[PDB]
Amino acid sequence: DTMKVINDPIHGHIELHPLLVRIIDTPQFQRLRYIKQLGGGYYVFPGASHNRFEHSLGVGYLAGCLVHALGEKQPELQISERDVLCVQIAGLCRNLGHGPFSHMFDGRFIPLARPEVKWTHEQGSVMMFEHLINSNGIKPVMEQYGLIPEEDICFIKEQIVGPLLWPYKGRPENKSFLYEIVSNKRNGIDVDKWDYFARDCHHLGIQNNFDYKRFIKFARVCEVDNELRICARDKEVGNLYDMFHTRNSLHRRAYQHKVGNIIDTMITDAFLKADDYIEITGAGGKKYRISTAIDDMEAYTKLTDNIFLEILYSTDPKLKDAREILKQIEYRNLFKYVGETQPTGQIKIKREDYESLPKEVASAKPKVLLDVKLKAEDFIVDVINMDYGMQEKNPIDHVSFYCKTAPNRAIRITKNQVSQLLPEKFAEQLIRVYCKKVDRKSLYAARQYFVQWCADRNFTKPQDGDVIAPLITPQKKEWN
Amino acid sequence: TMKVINDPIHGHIELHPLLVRIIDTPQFQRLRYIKQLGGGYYVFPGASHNRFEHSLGVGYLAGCLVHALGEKQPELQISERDVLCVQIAGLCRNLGHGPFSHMFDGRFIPLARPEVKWTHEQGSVMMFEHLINSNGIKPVMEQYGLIPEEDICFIKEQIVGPLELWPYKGRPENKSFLYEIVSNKRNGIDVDKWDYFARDCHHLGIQNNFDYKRFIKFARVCEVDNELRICARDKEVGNLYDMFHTRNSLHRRAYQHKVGNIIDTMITDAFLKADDYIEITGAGGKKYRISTAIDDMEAYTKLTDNIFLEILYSTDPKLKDAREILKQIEYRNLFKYVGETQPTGQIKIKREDYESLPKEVASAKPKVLLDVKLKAEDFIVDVINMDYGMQEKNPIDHVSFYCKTAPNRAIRITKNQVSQLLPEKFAEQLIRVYCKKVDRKSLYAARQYFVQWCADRNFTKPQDGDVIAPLITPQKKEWN
Amino acid sequence: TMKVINDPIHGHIELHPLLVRIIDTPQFQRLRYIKQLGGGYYVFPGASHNRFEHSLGVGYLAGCLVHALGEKQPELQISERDVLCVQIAGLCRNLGHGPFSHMFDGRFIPLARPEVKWTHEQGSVMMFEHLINSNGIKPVMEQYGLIPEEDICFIKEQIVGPLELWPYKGRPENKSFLYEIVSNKRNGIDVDKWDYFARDCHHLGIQNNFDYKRFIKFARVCEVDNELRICARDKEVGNLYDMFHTRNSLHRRAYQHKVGNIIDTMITDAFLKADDYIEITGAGGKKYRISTAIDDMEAYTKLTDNIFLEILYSTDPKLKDAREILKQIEYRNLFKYVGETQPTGQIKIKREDYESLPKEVASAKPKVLLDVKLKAEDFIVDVINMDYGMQEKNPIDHVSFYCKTAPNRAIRITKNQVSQLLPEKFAEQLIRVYCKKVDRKSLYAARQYFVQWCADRNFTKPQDGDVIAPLITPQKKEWN
Amino acid sequence: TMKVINDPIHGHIELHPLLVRIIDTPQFQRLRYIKQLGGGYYVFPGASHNRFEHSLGVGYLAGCLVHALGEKQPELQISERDVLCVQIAGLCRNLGHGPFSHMFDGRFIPLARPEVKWTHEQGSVMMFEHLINSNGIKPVMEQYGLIPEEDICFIKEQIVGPLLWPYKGRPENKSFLYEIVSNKRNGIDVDKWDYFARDCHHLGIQNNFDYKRFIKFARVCEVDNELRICARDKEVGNLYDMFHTRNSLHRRAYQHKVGNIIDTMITDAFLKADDYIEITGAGGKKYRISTAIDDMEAYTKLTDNIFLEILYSTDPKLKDAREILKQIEYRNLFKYVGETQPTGQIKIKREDYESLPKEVASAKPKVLLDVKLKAEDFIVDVINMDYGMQEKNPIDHVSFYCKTAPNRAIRITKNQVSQLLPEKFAEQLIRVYCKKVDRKSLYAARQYFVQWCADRNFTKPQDGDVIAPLITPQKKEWN
Ligand SMILES: Nc1ncnc2c1ncn2[C@H]1C[C@H](O)[C@@H](COP(=O)(O)OP(=O)(O)OP(=O)(O)O)O1
Ligand SMILES: Nc1ncnc2c1ncn2[C@H]1C[C@H](O)[C@@H](COP(=O)(O)OP(=O)(O)OP(=O)(O)O)O1
Ligand SMILES: Nc1ncnc2c1ncn2[C@H]1C[C@H](O)[C@@H](COP(=O)(O)OP(=O)(O)OP(=O)(O)O)O1
Ligand SMILES: Nc1ncnc2c1ncn2[C@H]1C[C@H](O)[C@@H](COP(=O)(O)OP(=O)(O)OP(=O)(O)O)O1
Ligand SMILES: [Mg+2]
Ligand SMILES: [Mg+2]
Ligand SMILES: [Mg+2]
Ligand SMILES: [Mg+2]
Ligand SMILES: [Mg+2]
Ligand SMILES: [Mg+2]
Ligand SMILES: [Mg+2]
Ligand SMILES: [Mg+2]
Repeated sequence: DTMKVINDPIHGHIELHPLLVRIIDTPQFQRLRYIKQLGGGYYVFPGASHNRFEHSLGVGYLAGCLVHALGEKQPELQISERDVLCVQIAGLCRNLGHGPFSHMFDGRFIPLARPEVKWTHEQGSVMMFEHLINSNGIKPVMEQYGLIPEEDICFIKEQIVGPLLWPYKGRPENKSFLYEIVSNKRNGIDVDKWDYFARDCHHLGIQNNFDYKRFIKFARVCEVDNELRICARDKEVGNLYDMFHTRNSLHRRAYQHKVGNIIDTMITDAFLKADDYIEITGAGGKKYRISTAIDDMEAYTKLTDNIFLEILYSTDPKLKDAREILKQIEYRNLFKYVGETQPTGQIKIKREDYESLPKEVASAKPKVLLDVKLKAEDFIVDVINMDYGMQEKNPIDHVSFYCKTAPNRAIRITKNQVSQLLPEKFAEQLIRVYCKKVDRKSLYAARQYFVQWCADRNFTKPQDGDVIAPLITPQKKEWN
Repeated sequence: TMKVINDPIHGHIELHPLLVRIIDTPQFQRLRYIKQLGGGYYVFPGASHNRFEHSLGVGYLAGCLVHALGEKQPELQISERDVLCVQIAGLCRNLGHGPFSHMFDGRFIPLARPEVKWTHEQGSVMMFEHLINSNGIKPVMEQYGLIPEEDICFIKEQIVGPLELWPYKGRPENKSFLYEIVSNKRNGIDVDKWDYFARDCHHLGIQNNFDYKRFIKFARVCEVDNELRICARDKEVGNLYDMFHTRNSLHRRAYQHKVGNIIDTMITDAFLKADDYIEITGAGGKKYRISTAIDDMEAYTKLTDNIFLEILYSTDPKLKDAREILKQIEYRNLFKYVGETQPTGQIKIKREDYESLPKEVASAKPKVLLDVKLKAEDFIVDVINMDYGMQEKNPIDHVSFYCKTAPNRAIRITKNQVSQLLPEKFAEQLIRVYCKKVDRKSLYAARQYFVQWCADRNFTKPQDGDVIAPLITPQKKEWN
Repeated sequence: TMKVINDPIHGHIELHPLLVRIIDTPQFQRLRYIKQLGGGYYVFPGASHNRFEHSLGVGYLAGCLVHALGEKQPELQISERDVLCVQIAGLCRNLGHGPFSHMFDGRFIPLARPEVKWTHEQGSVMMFEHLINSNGIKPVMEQYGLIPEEDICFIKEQIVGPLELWPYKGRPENKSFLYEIVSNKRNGIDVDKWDYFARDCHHLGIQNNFDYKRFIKFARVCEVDNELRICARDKEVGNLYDMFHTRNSLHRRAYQHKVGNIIDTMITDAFLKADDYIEITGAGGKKYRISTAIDDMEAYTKLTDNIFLEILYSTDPKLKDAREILKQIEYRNLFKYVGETQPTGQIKIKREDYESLPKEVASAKPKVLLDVKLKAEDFIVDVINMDYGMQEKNPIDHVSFYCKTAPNRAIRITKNQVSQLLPEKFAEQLIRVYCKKVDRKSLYAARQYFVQWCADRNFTKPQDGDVIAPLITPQKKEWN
Repeated sequence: TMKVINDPIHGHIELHPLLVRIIDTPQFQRLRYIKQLGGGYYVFPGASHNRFEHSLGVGYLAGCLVHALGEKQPELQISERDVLCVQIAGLCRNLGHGPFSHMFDGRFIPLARPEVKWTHEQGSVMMFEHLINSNGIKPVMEQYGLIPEEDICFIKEQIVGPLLWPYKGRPENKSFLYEIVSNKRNGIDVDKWDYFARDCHHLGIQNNFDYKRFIKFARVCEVDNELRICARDKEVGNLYDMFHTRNSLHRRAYQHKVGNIIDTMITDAFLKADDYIEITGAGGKKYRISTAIDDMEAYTKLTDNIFLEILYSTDPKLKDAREILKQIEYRNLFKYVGETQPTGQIKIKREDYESLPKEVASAKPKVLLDVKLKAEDFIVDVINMDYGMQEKNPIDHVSFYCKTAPNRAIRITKNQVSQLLPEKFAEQLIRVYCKKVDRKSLYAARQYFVQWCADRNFTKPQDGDVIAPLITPQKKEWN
């Protein structure tokens, strides 16, 4: 019981308080070693071997950096050792709830497998955190270091999932600023983003444009509407627009890579086919399924990327169909990308419409001679919502700033006070279409249906529309 | 045969012996004493880099791209001759730069020689001709299979464009693509940008988002309007918008830094006050001034950053006024920043309005108690044009693309086929105002004149407007 | 045809379609599930990288070196065929690694199957043959002008050396230089090292000063003894001694980290306790154990790090003992490090005496009051051989060099032609001792036994000797 | 209060307003015009960096180390006052460097003013006193709680050493503070750490040494009744590695054969100019390049600018100096012949340097020579390579602690670490150059040189057998 040191390639030598080490050295936390950060992105970017474990250490470290820096600069905030430790634990623990292949699991699998339940990694982290604390005798160790478990566990959980009028019980409103560090529900400017920017870039072979250390140096707490909040320096506003630009760039190049996504979808399909057969032991020896392991934390503890290899290496003929899809991934016999488009005008596609979309593509009537005829089931249509983290809103409208001539006066800055070269909108949708039949003739046909469907619905012209469907794109005067 | 040089940006670069002969002349070696970023070194202490090393990198990258095109498409008939002419142009396109780079071609020469129409481009061509004739390079070109008459023309055209329908004499339309490498007048996507992105970032301590090696891998030559041009791969379009975003971002953080610009302005003032008295010896022992050194290339060869120190260290009382300004830079008693604004609507401020602007700030009538009155000589107004390299135009409208299914077929891609989160405009103006009088009470007045002038002219609200002038900002209804 | 891959170490790497076909097989894709550094990930959290991405890098760098030699020396007659077989050997020399890489050939197989001698080199050859036969690669080789019979032999010889005076049948002596690229049996200077230096360091958070791109630039083929060999430039000799210094440094800081090794040892113990019960299905349905999967390549294909989690997640009481050891790794209840020593003088410690060493440490008779007496099986004693890759020999004595005045003339350089600051010896042994009993009193005893044992055997004084055993170290005159 | 500066090596550094006042002076700003690596820029084009930014980094890292020690061990009672004095020493210990850094006090001043002993450290002290007196810094020091009598003394002692317990600035219970900026006990200081990282960044060679790890592990313990900085025991390998890397950087970059010859050519030009250039000092007096060190107002104006004052001049009195500088621009350099070392314990002394070109021209190689060379055509450069403490092992002068008892200092010896370490910590390199550059002269030069190595029992040059096949068979060891 003194400070352990860990060497991390992103942050250097990180110091961990022994309470943190006790939390880290549990089956619940160490599980994160076996969950890839970027899921199926490893199958496109071979550097992306990193797991949630190391990401969590970095978020914990950075949470500590920010809280320590605010305390040194402004002792009048009364930040205690207790606060520091509570913010670091929340930083460490806000990835506990991720499942096999990270966003594959909460984004694709659980929505199809358990459409009735409303599941997020955030709730999962909270439940997994409760399990971690109770199973490993952490409450007495918290007490030992001057934490008060009733108040402080509440504080930690609220930092992860939000409130369970001043809505929080873990801290009063004079400590309001502390809720902005780990998971910032006001504007999304938090230390979780900063670690993944730096870490994902290191591994992906794409370079990070955002300087989080500069941001920490310029950060200050100021009063805004009778709450103490974190404020940025006025002239740093362009770097914040840039922060969100970079997040969107990373989603475009890497996290929504067309093949990475289809790999995630194939794994999802294999897990759906395996769900009847794979049994995971939870508490009291109760058996759970890949889809039901989220209902018992002892079972969820054992639910990791290992599932993929259990399926791949099985010999049970009940798992043949799941196994074959995973085998298609090994041979690179993947579902084929047909193309990408977007909606035009006001037109937004609704979450209830998603399931009907493969039918709409197979129903198009392209005027081209076709060998094969494809049906609904041969098409995947993937609808991706790209934004600045606040649906249609500009997150910088929800940031408070200060000027050097009056460092304790909060101000607001509007988009027109910064630049005319910024985005005029902050959300859009991407529609990717894939074909499950992979031969040259199926692929040719799939492209004709696709381009015709874009034309019927007045979506944007695919970039290669004139090459893949030269017979189709001249019908459309809106495209020349 | 080949020399090897170690560059921290590019690694071990190979140089042909003809390039070595060009490099080892006084005309090229001059570039060692010209800082890339001028007054930026006085704000970013890592920015010690000079034009010399940037030039080596531009030459190297020019060679990389031309070699890559030839290896992949032998049918283009790219010869060793072509390769060497492209590298020579890349090496020598910075020969024309003057003391503190953009300070000289951007502030000093406009103010000292408004009647001449001078660019660093024209200077590079003149300095290249002088380099060749002064050092016996034509026989060395012949040695390695160049034809000086054709090839010198080709090199100059790559630097400055046509010297005068196919407008170029150095190479025919079937080598059109060679003119897009070093200095791309079609859309500004060239190897010169790529080197300064990477090099400036290494030195500034800001990180580069753009990957030029990826670009080179995906580049191809295709037919467009009876010309063989360089085409990018369709789905690389996003990286191209990102390239220009990064150029703009670097101008905002570093190259147009408010203090870096004012330091450039103070140095320009000192150079104007010294221009009568400093002598630079050129051809046949005739003497030139800082402002006339551009008329003789032997004199220009000796016109470097050293001028700054020749003035600072002088004891001549005729240079007292010039020397005092440089002394104020060393003590950091600089002209003081008042604020930044932008125009609204269709209003674009022209080059011939610039002189009248300090006049208009002085003539504002702010209704407050002012303990002083300042006049127009006390104000600097700096007008900065920020764009994507093509005035109001979208340079990606001037890029040709190819699709994977037909790599020989060129296509175009529109802004709406890419994303709705892109800029709606591609040009804007920033206005910065500084005060030459620095005392407590002058600055308070200066702020009031400024904010009132912004309100008078319907310019945007300064970001700190409400703090620097609490009494001036309610009188303007267009600000809420 | 040409596929592009983005690797954080090398950038954008181009793969020929034959290489893609080899890569897209279960035998190659298996390498995604084998950590490069094994248990080093449990100490250095950035070391999540797997053998797969290392393999791509070795293949890429093999191509770099063979291409650079062809461009510079056309007279060598290096064919497209040769380039491909060198790249293939580079890609496939990691196929034979097993779970946790060096844990498996270095600790597990020796203890489980002591009679047979197995290496990852032999494994790669066997797994490569299996890859080719299982996936129809011989016809695809013919398609791109390889001659399967000759070229498969060439590839295998590059990986394991001669198969059975010029000993190679895959290529004649006029192409001997091709055997020094992937796996250099003469001196160990090869591209495999170059990739792992750069890659391991990226992930570990330790920086390496070896420049392989410089080495490749200076490399030439010359005649030595009726054989064409690769020669280095004379003045690059210092960088080669530095290369081996860096390898030794990496073994000291990371690859032989005292805790990383003990975690490797605990995993080995868990695998031995599980070996009777875990079953892997091989050819025609025959069943193998972890220890015997090396006898059938269909079984070996499915032998990866996943074995760790099958054991950890099991509920069978037959696996209780194996599972409990892995559980102790999760809770960080590791066998505890006691200290490090080395032999004095001539004293080598033999392959046979390893088993006796735990017995010896429990036999020492420290004159100290001890609350407990430890037995032999409570001690682990680890002997590490640290060298420059050729046991007692100086590998630079086996490097050929060339000089600037006569680039065709190979020469030798001796240690005294370089520096007096170099190592006088090139091999040494480290001895680490660990205690399986971890409470305060057993540990305190373990330190007395160990320090007394070091004194007994005239080994070096542990660095902490005077602190951990103050009553013991005055009995030895030589320690002062 | 605090200014922020962005440095590509250390990131965003915070500077106290007293440090800003010291920085914003002609004496400090002068460092912008002095290249860190002098003539190394003429070989490594990324090495454009100046002494200015290095100084900022040293000041920053001095602050890092002193702060880390204060946080971890409050009982040491390190004050805001101490921190500020350590940072000032760090910022100011490069003030005394002259044009082209080590060219000036390593080659020019020894040849131009052999009668005197001048070091960069002495210059730093003098330039610091000048900076303080000329810019009203004493009242500003007092404003921030410093006491100039003690504190100016403390700062100077940190830079040059002391001017029984030999220091007046601070007592023995703050002994450890003298180990931060310029460590005279073993050379493990923050000045090294900044130049490792910064030089590597610019040179395009990668840094092997982790200073942040060292700082996290460092502790203050009692050693012989002083409180000293101690390293953690098992990090001793990283310390041997630190000095190995310093040696590596000297071999690849700082003693590069062409960089040194360019330094030597610039020195020759500065000698040929020394009678004719005026530098105006205090009172109006005129000083020379060689005498500017005697007046700090004059030295303030002595920078790399001198190189271009010479190159651009038209005075016929500067013709000889100017022509040498011109030959550097055209790359018509003195040419490298070869490298050798002494043997046994031949140790070549500074008193014998002048004799060496004469010895090479006197060698009588048994070979037919179309041309003959004499002393004036040869340059002989002798480089002392060591671990910073001539013959000694600096790690024998480092104190360590163990994890089991962190307050207990101990010693560690070379055999407690590794058998693979250097078994000698100093050596000499001898490089020979020829001033005449045509094909026949170079052929001659190589015969003289190889014969000279043979005559003196120096090591066989690496290329000996190619450049001189007729000379190497005579010698008995070399075959
Ligand atoms: N020489 C080194 N350079 C860089 N990182 C290192 C080095 N040695 C170890 N590390 C890494 C591995 C870990 O992530 C981290 C801490 O390791 P280390 O100090 O070896 O701790 P430890 O817990 O094994 O030792 P102890 O408990 O004896 O202090 O630093
Ligand atoms: N060991 C090294 N590692 C990295 N860079 C180096 C090293 N040695 C020198 N350099 C740099 C300095 C130059 O930019 C470039 C060429 O240096 P070098 O190869 O020493 O050429 P040189 O011209 O002095 O030798 P020569 O003419 O004998 O071939 O590499
Ligand atoms: N914008 C980008 N910047 C950097 N790396 C990228 C980017 N996009 C993709 N990558 C990486 C992922 C892969 O490892 C490699 C090749 O990806 P990419 O060009 O997307 O191939 P792809 O196979 O999906 O396209 P296609 O088959 O359509 O040519 O580059
Ligand atoms: N956006 C940025 N990213 C990285 N570095 C920056 C950026 N902007 C400025 N820098 C550099 C330049 C300087 O080294 C340092 C401080 O610059 P900056 O904060 O602009 O200071 P300033 O002194 O001009 O502002 P002020 O006095 O208004 O606080 O950071
Ligand atoms: Mg430990
Ligand atoms: Mg978030
Ligand atoms: Mg050379
Ligand atoms: Mg341009
Ligand atoms: Mg593809
Ligand atoms: Mg090997
Ligand atoms: Mg400022
Ligand atoms: Mg020193």
